[PDB]
Amino acid sequence: ELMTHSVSPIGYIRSCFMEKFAIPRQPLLAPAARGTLELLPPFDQVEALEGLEQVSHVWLLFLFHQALPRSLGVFATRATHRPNGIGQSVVRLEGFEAGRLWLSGIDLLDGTPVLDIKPYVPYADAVADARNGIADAPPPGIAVEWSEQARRQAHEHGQRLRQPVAELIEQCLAQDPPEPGRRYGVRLWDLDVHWHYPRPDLIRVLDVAG
Amino acid sequence: MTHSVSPIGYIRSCFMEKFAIPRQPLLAPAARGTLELLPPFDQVEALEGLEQVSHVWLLFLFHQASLGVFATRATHRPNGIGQSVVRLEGFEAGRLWLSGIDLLDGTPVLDIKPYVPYADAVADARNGIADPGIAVEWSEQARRQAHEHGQRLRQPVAELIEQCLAQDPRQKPEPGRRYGVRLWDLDVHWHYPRPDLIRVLDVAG
Ligand SMILES: C[S@@+](CC[C@H](N)C(=O)[O-])C[C@H]1O[C@@H](n2cnc3c(N)ncnc32)[C@H](O)[C@@H]1O
Ligand SMILES: C[S@@+](CC[C@H](N)C(=O)[O-])C[C@H]1O[C@@H](n2cnc3c(N)ncnc32)[C@H](O)[C@@H]1O
Repeated sequence: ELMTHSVSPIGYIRSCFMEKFAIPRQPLLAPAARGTLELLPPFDQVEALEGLEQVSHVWLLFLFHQALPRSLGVFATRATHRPNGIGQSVVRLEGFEAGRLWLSGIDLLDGTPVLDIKPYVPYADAVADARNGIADAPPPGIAVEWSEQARRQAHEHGQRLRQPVAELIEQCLAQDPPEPGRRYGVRLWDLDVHWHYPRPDLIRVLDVAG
Repeated sequence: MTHSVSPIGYIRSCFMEKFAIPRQPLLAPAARGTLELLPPFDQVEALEGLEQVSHVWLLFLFHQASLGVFATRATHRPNGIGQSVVRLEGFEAGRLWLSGIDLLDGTPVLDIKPYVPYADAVADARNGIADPGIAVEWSEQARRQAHEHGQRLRQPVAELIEQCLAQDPRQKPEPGRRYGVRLWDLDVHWHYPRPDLIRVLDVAG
């Protein structure tokens, strides 16, 4: 209470993800998860980005605006409910324009306000001797197969959106999560994707529709 | 759109000034400090599970602050937020013991995040825009002074001095000029008897 500091977004995320549900736990292994960072008036000049052409990945500090709280403690986790509500993700930088970044392998909701962009520095950010017992390894993963209709539908909508719809669906579903006959759904881009569990360890994509 | 943040705690650090803070802090394990957490984050329940994590991220405020700013880790940046990974040596109720830090004394900490190797260590990452080592020798007096102040402070003064100097705290150093840095309540003095050798002259405080 004896110190308050005010932050304002430098830009907003426009993302493939419209819901928190099927957003990957290992985002950088979902490289088809694409999105853009639309930068705000004073940070939209190309000069604020000069040099990023030689950096592959960037950190984004952002606000968990849809995370609406100290058995693990909050500071031992990467949970979205935190005392100052700030997130941090490293995403691949595919390219950039004047007031726009093209991002890949994101774990960010659509409409995420971004407070900062930091270049990933391997000698400082990749700690080889780091060990995390609660982490250890990315999530296990599930096999994904396609109905013939869904494969064709993902291809059509992929050509329409100019997005790798099929790969994103496959990469998101290999995580996910129950019932064997139930079809589940997620909104990706402007699409509704439906799937089910023909076997406890196999997901089958049913249909992709706008 | 405005959002307000307040510190969860403040850093108590060995570094009182920006100069000679190592450019690779995690290779300076004697760069020690603590994070004193304020209430309601003083309760140990907020830290349960940290016993199995080696390193931690600290989001903090740069309270004492032709590449683009977003292409750098500069301390003068929009919203003024820093991000550092430090080794976690231990934790008690409202205190974290940190090692290999690059943070000024009195820095407000906004968040604590566990370092997750599979998510934070990008093996195929590449950074061209980002930016060696020098030999260090000691005068007998400075060796004795660093040890005495280390026992008084209960801090590894001699190791921190050597670890900071070994990264060449530096555009060219003059041969007759004395250079120095404040560490804790000490003023450490050295010079360059040769362009590839640092000699520690004195430790005072
Ligand atoms: C456990 S978090 C880790 C996020 C980030 N890598 C970090 O460590 O700060 C992963 C969840 O972030 C959530 N998320 C992403 N953007 C969000 C937002 N804008 N508001 C609330 N939650 C969000 C998604 O649901 C995603 O599954
Ligand atoms: C180039 S910065 C990077 C800091 C952080 N690892 C990051 O990437 O955001 C490292 C420098 O920050 C400065 N520094 C540390 N604490 C500071 C503070 N509290 N306010 C302003 N500068 C600080 C010192 O010059 C330190 O060597």
